[PDB]
Amino acid sequence: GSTLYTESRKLLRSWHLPSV
Repeated sequence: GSTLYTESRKLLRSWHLPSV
């Protein structure tokens, strides 16, 4: 669910730290 999906995106996108 987006609600939780979006939150996860923030966390996930957090790791992606290195956009390299």
